[PDB]
Amino acid sequence: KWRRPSLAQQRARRAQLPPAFDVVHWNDEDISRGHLLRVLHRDTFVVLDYHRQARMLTEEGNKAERVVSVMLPAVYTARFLAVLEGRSEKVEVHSRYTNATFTPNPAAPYTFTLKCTSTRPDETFEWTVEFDVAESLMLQRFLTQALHYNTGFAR
Amino acid sequence: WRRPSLAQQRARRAQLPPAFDVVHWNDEDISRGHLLRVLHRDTFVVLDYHRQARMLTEEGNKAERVVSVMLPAVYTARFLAVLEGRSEKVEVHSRYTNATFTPNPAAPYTFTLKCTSTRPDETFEWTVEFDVAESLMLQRFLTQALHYNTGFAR
Amino acid sequence: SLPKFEIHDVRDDPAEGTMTRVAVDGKLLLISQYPQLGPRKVDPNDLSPQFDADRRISVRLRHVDLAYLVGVCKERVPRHRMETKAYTLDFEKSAQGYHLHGKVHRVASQRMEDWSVKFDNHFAVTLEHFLESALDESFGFRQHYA
Amino acid sequence: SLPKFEIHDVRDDPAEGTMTRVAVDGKLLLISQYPQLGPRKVDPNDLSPQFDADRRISVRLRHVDLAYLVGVCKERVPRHRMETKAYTLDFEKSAQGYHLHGKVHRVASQRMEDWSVKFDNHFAVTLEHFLESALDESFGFRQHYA
Repeated sequence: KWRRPSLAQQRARRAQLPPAFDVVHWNDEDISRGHLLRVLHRDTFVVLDYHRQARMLTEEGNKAERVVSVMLPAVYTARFLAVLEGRSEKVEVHSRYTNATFTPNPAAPYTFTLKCTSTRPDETFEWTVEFDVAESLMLQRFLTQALHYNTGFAR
Repeated sequence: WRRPSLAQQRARRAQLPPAFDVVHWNDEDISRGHLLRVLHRDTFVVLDYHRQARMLTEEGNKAERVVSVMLPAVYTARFLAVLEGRSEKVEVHSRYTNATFTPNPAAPYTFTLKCTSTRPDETFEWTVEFDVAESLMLQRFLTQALHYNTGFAR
Repeated sequence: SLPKFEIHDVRDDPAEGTMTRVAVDGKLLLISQYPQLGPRKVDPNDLSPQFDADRRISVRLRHVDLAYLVGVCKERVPRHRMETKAYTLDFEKSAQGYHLHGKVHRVASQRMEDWSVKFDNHFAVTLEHFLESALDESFGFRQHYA
Repeated sequence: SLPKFEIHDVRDDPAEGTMTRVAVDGKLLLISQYPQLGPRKVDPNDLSPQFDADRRISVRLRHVDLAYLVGVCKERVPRHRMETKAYTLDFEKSAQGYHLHGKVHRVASQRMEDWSVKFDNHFAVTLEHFLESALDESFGFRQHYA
């Protein structure tokens, strides 16, 4: 009948924060090429938070720093799912801040690629996130849950 | 809108055991009509087999329960194995039931539940065919039963 | 408010515009469609409705029909035909998505008419996910355990 | 208590018996196994444990490993190898079910040993359902929306 301090604390954290999963691509060998994409669900939007690796994993401080955040309206969920499920060969997202595509990666079955060119007041930042077999499956289940909940099936 | 009957209806669906019905009425020949209710109650999957009591045209209860088979949680994966094609058969053996659940070779993705029920010693033999839709409902139902029984909704 | 998705297809020639709704109430799928009412709206101040409820189509399916529709999505069966006094409909998977068609009648208008609606591309994915979700939530586990 | 399933494999020869547990804590799968302790228990009065928690194996996987295991179930990959400071384990799909095997150490011991556990027949179905459920619930939607 223990008393768990942290266990109680992280329980509430997980519950309050947005449902999400992380696509981690660290690279201490070369910090400039390491990145983190956190995929979350907040206020009916699927949010893609792209981060660059800050410092090597072998040191204090936050290992990542958020560089750009793309918010995808609910209508894009089914279009991304269509690519993950093999019905569509591509989905394009166009905004005055984002121009991105999500497509299958020829290199291996069941793998996909997110390529994006972001812009802000005139600044521009190009980034790519590869999804291997596991990461793609994670995105397909995540989007499946987001569509299920956003549709109202858990009310 | 104030919807009292509708509110009472949802209170009933929430309170009663999660379930679905396999309905095989036969007004043409009442003796061939039947209803199998598949439910989840207290960790068990329960099979309530009913005979048709009256034509759907007359008044009163259309079904009368004849036998109820309570299946321990362990049978869930065994029935799922048959539905999913990994197993060719599951046999349920107890003091009061001797039953088999197998794929029906006459149509893909359909299955047959055949049972001989005994009681302290009267006996009663019954069979319920699950067509493609009923089979799929059974598979989704057992999938949900296993999910909730395992603790995933706590 | 029931779980649902809607396809808004507003046209220039209103004669061909429709709003199609697919909703579920427990075990029962409600598929409805509203013909466009008038030209495409433009003025944000215009609070009139874009579609016509008085001329809507509204069909209700049984729990087993929801399971047959999922079976067509999973390709366990090529198609499913449903017949009631109110309608005669076939649901089949096409190369581009799904096709629901047959004879129905609009509200308060006893008079049958040919009708067809397709759910293609991303709309096919939307329909697939909605039907699978609906079937899984149709037994009452979530509410019972809550 | 975490969602989990257990396989109690009690044998006449204690040496071969085990209790295997698969649990999940949010994103993290916890796989444990306890060696049988002594002969099969026959006296309901005996309060000694049938298995030995003090000689258990206990491994923790990463969120991405859970996704890889589902991918093996779905046949998108034939094998997933996991290497950490604590263990080296392969998970693969066999004709009868699934096989998880490699090098691990028991509790309070740095002495590595060869270990193998299989989930065959209805236990392969139990494992597949558990992994798909765990991956779906791993994002936090249910707890967030509640």
